[PDB]
Amino acid sequence: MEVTAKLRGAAISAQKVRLVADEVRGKSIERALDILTYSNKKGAVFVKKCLNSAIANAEHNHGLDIDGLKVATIYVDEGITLKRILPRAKGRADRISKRTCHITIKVGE
RNA sequence: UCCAAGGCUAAAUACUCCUGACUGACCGAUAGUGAACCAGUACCGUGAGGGAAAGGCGAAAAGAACCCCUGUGAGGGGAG
Repeated sequence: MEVTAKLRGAAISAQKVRLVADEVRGKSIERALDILTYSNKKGAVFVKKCLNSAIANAEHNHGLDIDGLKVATIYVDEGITLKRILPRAKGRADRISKRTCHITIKVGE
């Protein structure tokens, strides 16, 4: 069976998190945790948090053997964007989008 | 045909800030008032003035006790 965890609302771009998600998609739980704990990217702490929560759900709610799990699916979607104003020169203003991301991870044997 | 250089005179006529009742081949949230919502507000302007956006869980809050991951965070998964 497939055990899910969701991390709706990470304060980071989905583009910046998809690079991290592409390197753990399909890996075993142990290898994925190694990649995430030694990544230099900020998206990896979010992905590691969501993955650890999914593994905890699989151990606790579903009673699965953690040693045989793997990151069966993972995808990052775009969340709600905060809109801000950045002043520029000559009295002009640009809109700034502070993007967020939703991280969905599904572990499975 | 009528008697200025004295004064008056209701009704039938005009209108709606409003009160009551009732109606609509009027609108239904970019519409209908600018304004269904804490709106002439926020915001802009020295000022006169200009002037927004923004409604809906469910029949009933019964609005998720408790457990788990997490930083007693967010967010989620079970349970209900």
